[PDB]
Amino acid sequence: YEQDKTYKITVLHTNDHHGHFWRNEYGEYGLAAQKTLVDGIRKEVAAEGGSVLLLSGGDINTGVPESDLQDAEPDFRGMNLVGYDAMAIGNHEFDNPLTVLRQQEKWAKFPLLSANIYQKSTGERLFKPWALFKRQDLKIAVIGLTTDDTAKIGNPEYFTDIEFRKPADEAKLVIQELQQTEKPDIIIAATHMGHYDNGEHGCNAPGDVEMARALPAGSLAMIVGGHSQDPVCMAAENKKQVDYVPGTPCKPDQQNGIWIVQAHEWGKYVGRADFEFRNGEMKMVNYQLIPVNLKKKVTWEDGKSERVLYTPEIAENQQMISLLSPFQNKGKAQLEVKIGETNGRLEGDRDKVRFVQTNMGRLILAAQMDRTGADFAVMSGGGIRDSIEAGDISYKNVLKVQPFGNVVVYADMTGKEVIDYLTAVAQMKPDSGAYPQFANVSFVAKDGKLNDLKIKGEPVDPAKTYRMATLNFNATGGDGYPRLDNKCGYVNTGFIDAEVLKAYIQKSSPLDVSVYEPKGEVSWQ
Ligand code: NI
Repeated sequence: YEQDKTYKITVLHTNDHHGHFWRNEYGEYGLAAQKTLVDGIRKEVAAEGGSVLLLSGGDINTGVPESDLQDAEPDFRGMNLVGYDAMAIGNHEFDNPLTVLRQQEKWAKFPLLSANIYQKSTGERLFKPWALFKRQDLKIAVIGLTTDDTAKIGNPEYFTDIEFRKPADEAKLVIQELQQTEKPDIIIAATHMGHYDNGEHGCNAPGDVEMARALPAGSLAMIVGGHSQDPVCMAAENKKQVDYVPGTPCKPDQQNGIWIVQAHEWGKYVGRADFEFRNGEMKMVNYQLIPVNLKKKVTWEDGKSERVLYTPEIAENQQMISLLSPFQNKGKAQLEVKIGETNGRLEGDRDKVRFVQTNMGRLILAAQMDRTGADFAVMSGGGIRDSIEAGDISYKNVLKVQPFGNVVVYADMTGKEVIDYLTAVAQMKPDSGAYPQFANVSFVAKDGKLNDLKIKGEPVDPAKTYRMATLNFNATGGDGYPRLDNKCGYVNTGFIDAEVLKAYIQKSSPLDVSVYEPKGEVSWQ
């Protein structure tokens, strides 16, 4: 570069897009409004003498039926039209086989990066570790890293020949290789690892904060993150704002001289970090998280309910809407295709599910345990929102039963944590949404205490390990359920309730409802 010259560099970022190429049902986000916003930024940045780099923290895949059924094709193409420069590979990039991910890499006109994922049989990288960019006459390297929780938490049959090495250790190596060979002026990491306040990752793999603290000071200008699905806007040193409000000031984290940023999920925001580079040094001069037509739900004095924009409305780019519409249309048609059949009614009438054990509870929970490899499972009966009629089943029928996009989760727990949890959960009452549906659970409750507690037909052993499935809602205290998210053994899978029930029905069909029919395994009084 030229000594004593100030370069202007604007870094844009998103992450955890999870199939949200289309806006949602209240008119928020979507890539069309993203495109309008980012196109306008590029012109402004250029008018002021600067350059743009646009990066993703990954997890493009998995979260919306119309995207998932088309292997995220609309998403990746849309990202081309927005103009992404690079992306980190996310754990949900491994939800589908490598055949599909390699096809995504060819759909994408930008690299999908990860330095830390190796083939076990050869010791070679499966992906490109970094990409180099020219902006002005600066050389900018972007390294990609992926959480090493991927393979403890994803389909084991996919990871026979795939190893996830510690990312922080990989970053130290790549930074040293880069600094000894290509010699970039600036290095940024796009990662998929997560932001934990003060590096308190608990039982998750270490994330961005721990990494930045482990690296040499200032060796990265910044980390563009993901996976935890947070707006990184600090309330105070080492503490994110809880309930960040769109359109407000957002101070990103800085740890050991390294900025750490994240833009939540689902294209809700485009993050914008403006930097000035002079004589080797990067200075952050402005940061903002820019809402993409995010709205707040309000009920005013008169019971008129609306969603109100936090910031001025961004118009949908028409060229992105032409690109995306045929996928949206094909996805909506794919929802009506038969995915299974049942030989009797699956019962999800509001009363039945809030009062007694139904065959819909058993079907949903089998689906959740099949997905997480769990031993047993519970949810709120008021999570079940409809029945499926005896006969053919479409994804659309399943979306009626599970329409609100909750996330399936699991927890590993001692037989004794099992006993303490099911105990307080069996205190929940009928005529109420909190009423527990259970699977692979048998007991007789009397006096708020459990007698003949059986997971899958065997008594519980207090020093045994058991895997429970449930929903994110129940796991974070919802329905006054005992919190599981601050426990060791907890894992948020990112898989959506309707997708999990649909997949389970597709592979189990045709269904024989008698295997799902409750035979009095749980009872009270
Ligand atoms: Ni993730």
